[PDB]
Amino acid sequence: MFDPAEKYKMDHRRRGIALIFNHERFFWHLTLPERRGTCADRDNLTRRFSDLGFEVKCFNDLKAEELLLKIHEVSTVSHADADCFVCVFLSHGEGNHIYAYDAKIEIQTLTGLFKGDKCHSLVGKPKIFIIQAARGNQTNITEVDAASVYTLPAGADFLMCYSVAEGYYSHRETVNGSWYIQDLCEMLGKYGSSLEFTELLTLVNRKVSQRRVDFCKDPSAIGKKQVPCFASMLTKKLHFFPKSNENLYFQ
Amino acid sequence: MFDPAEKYKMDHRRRGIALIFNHERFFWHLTLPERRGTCADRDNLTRRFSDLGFEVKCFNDLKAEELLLKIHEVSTVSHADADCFVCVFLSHGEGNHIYAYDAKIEIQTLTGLFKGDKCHSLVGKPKIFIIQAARGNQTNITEVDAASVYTLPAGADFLMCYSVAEGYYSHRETVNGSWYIQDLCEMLGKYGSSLEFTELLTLVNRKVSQRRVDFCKDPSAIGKKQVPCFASMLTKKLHFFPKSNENLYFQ
Ligand SMILES: Oc1cc(F)ccc1CNc1ncccc1-c1ncccn1
Ligand SMILES: [Cl-]
Repeated sequence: MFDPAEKYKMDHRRRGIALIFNHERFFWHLTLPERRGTCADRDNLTRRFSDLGFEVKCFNDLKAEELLLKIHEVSTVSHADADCFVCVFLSHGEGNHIYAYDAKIEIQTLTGLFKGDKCHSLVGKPKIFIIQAARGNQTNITEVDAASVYTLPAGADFLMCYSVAEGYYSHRETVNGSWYIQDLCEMLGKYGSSLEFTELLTLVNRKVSQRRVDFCKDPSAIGKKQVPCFASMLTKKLHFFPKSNENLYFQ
Repeated sequence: MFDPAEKYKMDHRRRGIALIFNHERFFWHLTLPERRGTCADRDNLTRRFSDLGFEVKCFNDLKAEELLLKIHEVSTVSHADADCFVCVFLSHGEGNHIYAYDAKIEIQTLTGLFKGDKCHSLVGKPKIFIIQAARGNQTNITEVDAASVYTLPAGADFLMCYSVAEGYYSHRETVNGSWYIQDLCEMLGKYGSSLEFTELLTLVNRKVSQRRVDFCKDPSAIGKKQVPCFASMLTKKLHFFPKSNENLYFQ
């Protein structure tokens, strides 16, 4: 009875929650530069995930304590009537660490809260982490950062999506926002509601990798290409088809 | 002329090379156990990749010099008349290392040889690595290894495929071979010639993650689940549709 075109069950009452931790400025003593244009990324994401049925919850420049509280809160609430869970980090990072305002947090400890045992209402549901994070360098300019965050996998039914891979560079425009996020959001607009999600992330790889870096205004920025990637532990096709809401309570 | 359904051009004269480095025994002083059943994996892969058009080239228990010579030989030959490239490692590993007979080799230097820069004939063509490699723990017995090899990316148009992710366990049967290779090879047999390759890898993720580990002949092997993963830096849909070989030279 085995089906090679098996899809994730996406006919629950509500889509689910999409967390966005949005980090613009950092504690003085971390010496990490401003991320001017992250707020465009946050707004763009907030719109595209809204249009796909997500309850979007944005958080700006949380300290480590505040951030762990808010995520663990979400991890221990019930997602029984939800299709999936999405968690976005827009910040700096190093290795297996994302930066809150004041200190680094081990990514595995954030993903671990949503692993089958610890969050039962999400077992066998897709759990999607999108990570725009690289290393701080130390009107619309393009600022460029060296890939620093490891392209980590997680557990069954996770999809880890990374702006940039080892040996490549993450770009952010100070008004329009991150290359990766612009292209993710553009692909969500056009094909979010129809395409399989990894089919879509593959378009984002193309879009981003095709952005030319030969005739940059800054000479140093030349030849600093950006290739994103995703690490999939998904077990089925993932679609975000419009939800049948006609005469239904979805709040 | 952006196309959401764009597929890698797979209409070259030949499919390409599939390298299989198969490692059963190791130099005494490494203190690594034999990998009984890796020869089933090597024969199963040889058959499935043959049946998809690949010129399959197997190498057994090469030392680091021999292995580097053979992979450098293949990387500087012309693949201009080829759709793609497949390289498989069946060995032990640690971090970003795979084990040859006598020493560990950095995986970045192997994947580095086929990067657009260094292997022009393969630029914009899929380069596919498959890695059955865990920590050597030390009739048909099921031996279980701890995940050890990093699920790292490898640059534009690379697909890195891993038997097991951080904090899960890799299984090998001494006669039937590795769970991951069995399930991969089953899905290649049935759907290799029709399905997009990442859809296929998603079926392998389901098949392996569903294998029960609750009533094992070893008590200590109980609860040691296996979740594979793949890191995709591909920019298009990858298909291995049968090639039209009627009155055509494909050698
Ligand atoms: O992916 C994994 C698989 C495992 F079995 C165990 C641990 C990890 C996570 N580590 C990494 N993953 C991807 C790229 C680099 C690293 C990396 N690089 C250096 C140090 C630590 N991690
Ligand atoms: Cl064929």
